[PDB]
Amino acid sequence: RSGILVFDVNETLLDLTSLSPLFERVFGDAKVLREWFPELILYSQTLTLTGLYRPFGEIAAAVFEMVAANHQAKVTPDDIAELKTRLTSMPAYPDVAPALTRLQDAGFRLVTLTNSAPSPAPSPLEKAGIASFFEAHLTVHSSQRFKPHPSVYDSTAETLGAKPEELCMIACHIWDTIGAQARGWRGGFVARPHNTPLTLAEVPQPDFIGRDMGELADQLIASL
Amino acid sequence: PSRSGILVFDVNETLLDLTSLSPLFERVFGDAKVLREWFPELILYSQTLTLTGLYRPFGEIAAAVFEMVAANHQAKVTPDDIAELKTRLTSMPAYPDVAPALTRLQDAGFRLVTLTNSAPSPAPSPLEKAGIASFFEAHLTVHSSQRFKPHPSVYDSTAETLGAKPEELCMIACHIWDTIGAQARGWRGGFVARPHNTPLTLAEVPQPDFIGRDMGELADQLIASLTA
Repeated sequence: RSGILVFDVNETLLDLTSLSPLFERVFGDAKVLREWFPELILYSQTLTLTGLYRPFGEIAAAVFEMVAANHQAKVTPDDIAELKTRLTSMPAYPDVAPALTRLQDAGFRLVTLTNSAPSPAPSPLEKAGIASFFEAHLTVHSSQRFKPHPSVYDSTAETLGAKPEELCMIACHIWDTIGAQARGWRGGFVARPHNTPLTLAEVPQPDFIGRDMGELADQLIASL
Repeated sequence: PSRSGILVFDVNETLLDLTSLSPLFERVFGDAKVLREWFPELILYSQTLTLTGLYRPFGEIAAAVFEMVAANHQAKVTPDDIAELKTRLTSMPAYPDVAPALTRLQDAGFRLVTLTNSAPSPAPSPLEKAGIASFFEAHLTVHSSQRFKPHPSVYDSTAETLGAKPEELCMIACHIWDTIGAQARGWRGGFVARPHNTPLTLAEVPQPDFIGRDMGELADQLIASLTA
């Protein structure tokens, strides 16, 4: 191939529903995961737009505390440490290693790009035992701005020496595929639970959609 | 004191009651609490469009995000549900604490204006329907700029339009992202703690200058402090 596939990590490759027990316990309702996560992405974009930056994991903790205060749910230091443990150790979906193997076989290069900032080894993908598929692990940290800011995609292309037509952003987050496609990359959307494309005039739809990573990999392979 | 302060108010949720949408969520999702998942999804995507150079009117995003959240919950949505969303979003009633607080603020010498993500519509506006538009000297929106809060241009263009300096301006909202947006521009931020909104405590992030649990308590604080 000449294609480069750029993957989001948490939720896209690693199972975000592994956080459900923390929400079930603190909130009495595991479904609060789906209010906390968009609040987190909301505030990461607020900092970006307003010219502020803190590491993504810090924002995740601060937003967990805020969502807890909104529900009048008590939160301890142990809960926050458990949040950190879980957020940084999500297990790989079982469809991932099979799909990545097949993409590697078909000649695609594989890299990661995350809102999470670099941290000491082992990384989430190393803990999940799938870091080895990837040639490089990139983050937003050098941009000091979060997705979908254009600089995060542009600097990633620059870093890799790749043209937009050669890059595909793979994510279960429609905000991430919109961000990459606005810069001329392709977007490949994996429909992990609780993610659906936004059907809105003038909003680009993903170039490729799969219900799981194997089905997405199918489509990327067929596209040549 | 001869005040010169200009109080710029967010409209929906801040002045007008967002929980008037609860029956629509109760019906579509079987759970009114899904209001609190859809609303941050809506704000998230408005900021995404802004960051990527895209724009559609806020109410259109609001509808498309309602469809999206419904699909995520595997809940059927009909055209009647979408029409109800549009009607509800443009007809939220004023909280009882609003008119007395605005009366006190006006009588204390503050200038009052609104600034909203929502696009202009033919008259009457939501504030007009609710009967509180007359407190305000101007009603501004992001639509002509095609960029949503908290993009810095929203606040800078508002200051320019009003011929005001950041030191004279205070953004009033129950949305912490909006007070962060204004305070990043050198304005002050007045937070009203409407249900389900709490300051984000995070280093190097602006905390509101004034916090009240309702508009009366916030007005107590503005009158006491903003005397210049």
